[PDB]
Amino acid sequence: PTLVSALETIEPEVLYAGYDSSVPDSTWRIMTTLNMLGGRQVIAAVKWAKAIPGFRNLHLDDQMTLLQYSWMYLMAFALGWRSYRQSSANLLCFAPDLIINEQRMTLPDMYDQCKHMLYVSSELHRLQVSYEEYLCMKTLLLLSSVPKDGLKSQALFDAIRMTYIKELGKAIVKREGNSSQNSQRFYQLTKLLDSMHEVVENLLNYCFQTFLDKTMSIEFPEMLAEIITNQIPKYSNGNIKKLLFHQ
Amino acid sequence: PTLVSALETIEPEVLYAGYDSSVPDSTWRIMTTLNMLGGRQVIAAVKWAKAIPGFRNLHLDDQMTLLQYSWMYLMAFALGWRSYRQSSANLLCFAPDLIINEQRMTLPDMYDQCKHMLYVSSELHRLQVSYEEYLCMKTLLLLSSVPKDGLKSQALFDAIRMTYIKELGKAIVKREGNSSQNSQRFYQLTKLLDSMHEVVENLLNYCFQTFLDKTMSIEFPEMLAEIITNQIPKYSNGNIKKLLFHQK
Ligand SMILES: CN(C)c1ccc([C@H]2C[C@@]3(C)[C@@H](CC[C@@]3(O)C#CC(C)(C)C)[C@@H]3CCC4=CC(=O)CCC4=C32)cc1
Ligand SMILES: CN(C)c1ccc([C@H]2C[C@@]3(C)[C@@H](CC[C@@]3(O)C#CC(C)(C)C)[C@@H]3CCC4=CC(=O)CCC4=C32)cc1
Repeated sequence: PTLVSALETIEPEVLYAGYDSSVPDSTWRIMTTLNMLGGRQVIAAVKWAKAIPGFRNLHLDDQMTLLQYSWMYLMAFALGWRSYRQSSANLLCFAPDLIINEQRMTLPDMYDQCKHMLYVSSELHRLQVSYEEYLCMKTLLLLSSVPKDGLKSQALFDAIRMTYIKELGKAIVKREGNSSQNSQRFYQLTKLLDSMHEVVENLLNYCFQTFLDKTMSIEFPEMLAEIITNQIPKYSNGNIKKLLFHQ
Repeated sequence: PTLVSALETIEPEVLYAGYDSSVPDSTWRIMTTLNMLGGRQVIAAVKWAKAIPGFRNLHLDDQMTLLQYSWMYLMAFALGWRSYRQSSANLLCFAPDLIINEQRMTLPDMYDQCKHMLYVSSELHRLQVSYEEYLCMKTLLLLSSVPKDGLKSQALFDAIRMTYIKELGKAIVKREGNSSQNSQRFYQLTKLLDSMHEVVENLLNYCFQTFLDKTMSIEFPEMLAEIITNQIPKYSNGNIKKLLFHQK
């Protein structure tokens, strides 16, 4: 079987919010439900990441580092895709029973962040992104940030990253053809992945409740998910090589 | 020692939010902090209620019922007092490091509820409520709702309620004097306690995530705080005698 179809099978079922819409709107209840959903999304993200080809073959300290940097990248990109595939970048589709209109979030500080999240769906809409392109792109967001000093299994990471870069290229070829059109498209899609660093920096700034200097050296996925969930870690930019396709 | 000074000693130390105000405002972070604070306030409310004279002498099924009805009454009244004593009913003073301005909560659904909470502080400000009056009044809010069929230790409850009514009367006398002025004041303070039923009905409607018909008969009473916190229970009005000093 193809590497895209392996990424397609491991992609989880959509989570439902468990939210009553027939009752009158309570912003307290929405935010409570979002927090419960976000915790469940981190369980699903870690489970997904461990099923990615190549990821298991890395060192466990490398595996737990990548997920610590990349959890918000994955959730916010997937949010972009769902919002794109449902409403066409008008509504924030957190779950099928928890769709938030932008005009509902009237507060400037909340509105500002909804724009950052809607930017991802807008660009997915603008570039008319394929489901196979999304799958490769999402895998590259797991592999988008590295420690400054470096990983333990650094040479294997590079080879894992470059094969998923090639797999994005393969997903571009299936659209139509022409070397000019493909190169330009590969530019556009990598420019979006680059811009996710600036998107996530805002979203993390908004919600983080613990600042750490370096990554925590965790071994086990049951521990990891609880560490991310309870304290919502922001790791300092000085010790992260944020990988970019373009300067 | 006097019954007011017993209520004064058992009154807990003010909880701090653990919130950084020097950073720019995130409404996500405020609401996260409020949820953590609200859980801690329920631990304190149950601990307080068990230390009230008379309350321990009731049946455990009566004790667990009163706290199930009255938890939001206690927290929202205390919120009113802190907001009164700190900002003079302009700001919602959830904790000393988590003071929320009404103009900050621009959303209509959030604004509407902030007005309900600010009403309590406004009335405490208007009536110039003493700290001893607040303490008796807050004790009566624990004893403000009863099941329709009734409590097990119902005659003892009535005597516990009526002594705390008399203790409010004693706290009124310490202000100045005159039988006319006291009676009128006792009217005004009981009218506030009556209006807390309508306040709490709104606040519960806004935040409840489990609707139950009757009160839960809990088996390990220490579990109560966790039951209130995790599910945020609203109990149906049909099976509650909401006690009022004056009917409507
Ligand atoms: C337990 N943890 C750790 C957690 C808690 C909650 C979440 C939210 C709320 C976040 C953090 C938001 C980013 C800024 C935020 O604070 C917000 C918000 C508004 C809407 C403006 C209220 C984020 C976007 C990605 C996402 C996708 C989704 O499918 C559902 C959740 C989700 C969120 C994420 C993680
Ligand atoms: C899970 N638990 C056990 C819990 C969680 C959180 C709380 C809040 C938030 C509530 C429910 C609010 C009433 C409507 C609400 O949802 C709100 C709100 C706005 C500000 C509009 C965002 C309530 C008022 C009393 C109170 C006093 C206080 O010292 C601190 C908290 C507090 C609250 C109460 C209980």
